[PDB]
Amino acid sequence: MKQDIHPNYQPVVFMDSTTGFKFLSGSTKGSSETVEWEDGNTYPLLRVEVTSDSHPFYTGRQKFTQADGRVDRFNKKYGLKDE
Amino acid sequence: MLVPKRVKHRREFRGKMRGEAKGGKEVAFGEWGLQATESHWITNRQIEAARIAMTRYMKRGGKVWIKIFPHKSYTSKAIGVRMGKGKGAPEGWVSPVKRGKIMFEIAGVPEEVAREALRLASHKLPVKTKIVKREEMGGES
Amino acid sequence: NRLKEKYIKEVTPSLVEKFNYSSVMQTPKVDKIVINMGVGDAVSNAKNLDKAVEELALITGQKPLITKAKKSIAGFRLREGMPIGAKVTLRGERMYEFLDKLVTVSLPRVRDFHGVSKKAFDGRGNYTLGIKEQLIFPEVDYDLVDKVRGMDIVIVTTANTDEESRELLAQLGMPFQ
Amino acid sequence: ITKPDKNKTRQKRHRRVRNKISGTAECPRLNIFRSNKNIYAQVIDDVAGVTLASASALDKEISGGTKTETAAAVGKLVAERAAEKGIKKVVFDRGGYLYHGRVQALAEAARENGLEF
Amino acid sequence: MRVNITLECTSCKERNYLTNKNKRNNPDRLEKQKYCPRERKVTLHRETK
Amino acid sequence: STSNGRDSESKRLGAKSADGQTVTGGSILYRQRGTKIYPGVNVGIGGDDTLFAKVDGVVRFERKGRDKKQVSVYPV
Amino acid sequence: VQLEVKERAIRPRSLRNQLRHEGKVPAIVYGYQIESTPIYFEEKDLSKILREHGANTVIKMTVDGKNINTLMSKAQLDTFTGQMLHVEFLSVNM
RNA sequence: GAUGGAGGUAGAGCACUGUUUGGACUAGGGGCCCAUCGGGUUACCGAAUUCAGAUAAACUCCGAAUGCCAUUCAUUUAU
RNA sequence: GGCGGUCGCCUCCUAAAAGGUAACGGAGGCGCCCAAAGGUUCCCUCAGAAUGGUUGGAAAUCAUUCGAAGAGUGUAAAGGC
RNA sequence: UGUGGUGGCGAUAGCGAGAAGGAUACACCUGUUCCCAUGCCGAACACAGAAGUUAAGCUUCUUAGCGCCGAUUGUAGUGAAGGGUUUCCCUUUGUGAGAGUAGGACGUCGCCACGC
Ligand SMILES: [Zn+2]
Repeated sequence: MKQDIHPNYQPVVFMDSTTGFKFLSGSTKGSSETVEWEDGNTYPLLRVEVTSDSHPFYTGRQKFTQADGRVDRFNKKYGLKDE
Repeated sequence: MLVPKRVKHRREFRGKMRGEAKGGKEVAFGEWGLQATESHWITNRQIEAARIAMTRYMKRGGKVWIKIFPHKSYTSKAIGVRMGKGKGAPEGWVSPVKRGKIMFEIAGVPEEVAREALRLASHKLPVKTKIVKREEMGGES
Repeated sequence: NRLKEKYIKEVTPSLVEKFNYSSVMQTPKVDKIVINMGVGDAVSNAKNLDKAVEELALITGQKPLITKAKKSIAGFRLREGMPIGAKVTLRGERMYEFLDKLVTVSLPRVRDFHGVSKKAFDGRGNYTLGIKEQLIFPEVDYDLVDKVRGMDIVIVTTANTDEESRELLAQLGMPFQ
Repeated sequence: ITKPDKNKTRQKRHRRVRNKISGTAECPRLNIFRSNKNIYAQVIDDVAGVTLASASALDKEISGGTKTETAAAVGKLVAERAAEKGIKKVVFDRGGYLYHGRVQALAEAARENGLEF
Repeated sequence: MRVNITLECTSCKERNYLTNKNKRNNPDRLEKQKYCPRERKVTLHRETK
Repeated sequence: STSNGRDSESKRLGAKSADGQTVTGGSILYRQRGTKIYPGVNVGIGGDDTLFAKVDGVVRFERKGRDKKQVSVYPV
Repeated sequence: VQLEVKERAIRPRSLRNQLRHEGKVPAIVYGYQIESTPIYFEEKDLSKILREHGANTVIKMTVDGKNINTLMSKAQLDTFTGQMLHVEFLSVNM
């Protein structure tokens, strides 16, 4: 680490609509809101909308949409009409 | 006037040779081969005519390798030019053959075809040729 | 950081199991991370690194270097001494901070996601993760970033084969497919 | 990834340095050795290769820790044992290192206590 | 573009040395600290004019 | 009408003092062009790689293993 | 098996030029049993075994006693005459 | 006559530069792929790659006979 | 003889393994550049090839591995490093 | 004895492939406040120490796949002396390579400290 040639950085709290994953750092700062012990006396300005759970991939693939029923189209729309 | 073989040179005027003697270079691949027994050059054409007169009285191909190739270049002046100024233009090619060397080699046909062809060929070269076969080893392979 | 904790408390015993090292020293680690922002346009317009290096300083925590030209190419119009690319190396805790960023916030900001390609083995395990854009990280803003450059993350390990590295990175994020 | 075995590079720099002067006729050589924990020294001659006086970081007699303390101590011991046999024209072999105190403090300790560079 | 040039002592006024430069790389008179023989002491030398 | 027949002068390289000879201080030994014979005991190299002697004495050529050769002067 | 094997001279002078005009082959043997001694041979003797046996059978040298099982290694003969020169032998054990 | 040395000649040799003839192969290209993914097919071949076999004045991993330079050396001779 | 070409300097070959050696013999360059491309004291090792990786192209920057030299040396060629 | 340091001798000492080890020693490693450092980066270099470990380096041992050193022979070539065609060849006399190859070889010698 040299001097005067490295930008700002602080252990800014990360957060989201859930999960309070308040441990990481960053380089964007501002209005102080979380000076707390359990984490860094820092900022939750990072209110990213991805918990690493929004995209159901780290929470595993969900059934968020289907997008599954093409066969019943002929087999239910006039297939309810069938039987 | 047909061009059998040539090269890519890197040099044009080469000092004319000096041929002394040789021994070795026995049969390599085929079963029947020539053997020049003198000291002389050999032009491009002579080898070409030899290859033709071997192919024709052969048939169905039969393995035939041309175990020599012109490398060195040639030169000449024009008639009516007094001696003097720098070397003349280059025209031709030549690869000198000492005695003992082996020019051609064949296999794939019984001797009668072989000696037929390899006596037809030896009338196109200024060398006193001979005839030898692929002889013997500790392992023929 | 939390990773180092999680690392020395979970990764070491699990991996010591899955291969039975005669010594814990035999562990496959993570060594460094290098970042590669190739402008490729300074020869045309040298007024692009002027912002590339800035966006970098924002992504990492340090100002990048500036790689030279090293040779001369006409179809490219390359003369030696010209700058084309700018890099940073990550070590120490910042490694883990930035990798936490990647696995936890950065990666899941990319549209139409399936995960990382399963094939960056190199037969020696230094997996890379190409990126198209640079609008991903929250350290970057809409009306301030006016290009679509990319980087080439080159993570390195101490593994010899690729399965060790794969199932290691599995323990440390890397949402594969 | 491999790691370059650090003693090798210092060996190489040593071999380049040594190429300037050993000259250990009657103005015999000095020496130096690092480690993770200790420091050693000998006063050597050529062509014999037979040293004349030695010392030891933590093998004979010292006070402090692996630093100038140990360094200066060893240097004092070297210079004392040297003038015993009457040597005042040593040629200092840098080894393959620099001057920053584990070698430099050793050096100047060797100077004052009675050896001439 | 190159020119044979003569340095000269800034104190004793002796044209002591001779050398050459590129009159468009370095368009300023040179200043080197050569050694004068007339007084046996280093002396700021300046290009002739 | 040629464009040849251009030549330089000779420069007369080649050793100028054999072995077992008694050489006085200063003499030349083996005029080179680039290093072909590394110098040795009391032998010094000049600007154009020539090899002179520093002390009076006797010459002997030897070899440095596989690399190259040497000259040196062992005074009496 | 009971052959024409005898002695020779170290570096004999142009006595060799005539050795090639009167039917002689300067031959050699160096190997395991006994170290190295130049040794006679000509062209008609061994071709008997060659035709009878072939091209690699165990060849034995004699002073009418124990044998040297030579395994003749290389002989690239002087061309333009089709006759043997420089027969480089070799000898191994069982 | 004896001993020590400098140097790349006549050989001959493919380790480098050139020149080069066959065998194998795939590196995959060669007009299509054969086709509106299974192998790119017939064919061309260089290198990646190899197995043999050739040649040089401005090619050398090597290299004599001779001359040449020296010696508090020896024997005859006489410059 | 003329008409053509050449007239000084450096490198290779011819040159017959000390040095020297012609030809209107076979091949190339020179009539400068550099205030650092010098002096000194520290430190470092190349061309490639394979394998991965946005724009990226067969060929830019990167990363890993193999690599005695196949690089580089202001300028022509030998000899060196 | 072993281990560390430090020199000579043509790589016959090397390359490659495989096993063993940690008392001391060496090294890996724990860190940056401190002299010192990064054309960004305690990786390098420099400093502060001993949590942990022989996985690696590292030293000991095995191996003729590769790299090297190779005799005695034969053959090419040649000084001197001759003889034929004089493009070339041949014979006495003195010397005699390169290729090929038996074989050797997984070092030898010297010093200083430590303790078992
Ligand atoms: Zn003055």
